[PDB]
Amino acid sequence: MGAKLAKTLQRFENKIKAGDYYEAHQTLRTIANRYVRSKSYEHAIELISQGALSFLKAKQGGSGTDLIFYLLEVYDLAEVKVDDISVARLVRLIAELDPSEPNLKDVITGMNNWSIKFSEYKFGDPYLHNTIGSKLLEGDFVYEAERYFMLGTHDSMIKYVDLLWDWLCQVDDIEDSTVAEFFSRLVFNYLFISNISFAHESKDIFLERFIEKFHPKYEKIDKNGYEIVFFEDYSDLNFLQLLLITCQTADASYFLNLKNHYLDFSQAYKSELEFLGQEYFNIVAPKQTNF
Amino acid sequence: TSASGPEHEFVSKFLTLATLTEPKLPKSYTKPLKDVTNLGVPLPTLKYKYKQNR
Repeated sequence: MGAKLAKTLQRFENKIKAGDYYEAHQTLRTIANRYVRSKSYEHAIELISQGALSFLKAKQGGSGTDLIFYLLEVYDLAEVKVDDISVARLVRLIAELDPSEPNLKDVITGMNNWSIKFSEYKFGDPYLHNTIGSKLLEGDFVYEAERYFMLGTHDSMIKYVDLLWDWLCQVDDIEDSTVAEFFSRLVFNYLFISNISFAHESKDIFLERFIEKFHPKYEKIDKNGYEIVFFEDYSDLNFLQLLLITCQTADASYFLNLKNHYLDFSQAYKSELEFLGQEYFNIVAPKQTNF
Repeated sequence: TSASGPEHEFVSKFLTLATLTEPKLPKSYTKPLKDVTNLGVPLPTLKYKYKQNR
């Protein structure tokens, strides 16, 4: 079995380098279906995965995409649990995917859905998301990448700061409220999943780039271990930085005082603040519109 | 200068006060992604188009 699989895999990738795509695809699936029929999942998994890899490496999205789905079907049929090995196979396949593949999003969704059903993560495995995010970004699917990175690993956080930084830079006419539209995303998103570490690191990396490129007037304020890069021309950034630390204290008073001083900002981020006040200050009362 | 003093003294004092005591949640705090229930409130759509230049 082990010596037979290896062999045929060459006569398959031989039909692929020869041009015989139909032959290669048809033969492999029927044979794979046989393993599945006998519940020899493991065997089918390696065969299918390997076949999908070669197809994608040969720029054959059609077959490649199809096999990925087939693999996933087995994954759910074999109740393959989410772990390094299980994720690895998908990561290795996602790397060979063409950013323009008409199925991209579907492929991604399928893989992630699997991770959700066979893991304790309500939105999928973190590591897996790190790979998925990069793929989506290659097809200009920014918004989709942002979400996955948000729910990714430490590397995702870096690629999320780069996604937001390269976007801010793309803006021809920058303004005081423009830098906040990007920066705020980091503070809010990470604060929702309560990842203070990522919220602080993403903030530091983004605020330092902003200082080395735009050269805005500022001065670092330090107090009891905490620091707040006070920008002289960006009130939005000052407010946002205070909001972060405030949530960390989980003290109602501080949250109310910060909002009362920045009435305008309190209405721009109405909904966002309402949530933060419920997750960090146990507030049930809705957010009263200032304007 | 003092063209931004009003806000500077607020931000500086608010920070001091906000740190008088080690905040309930440290800066290294991270809610286990396994326990992440929802995703908060959706963020605003940026009117700038995203692309990859070389």
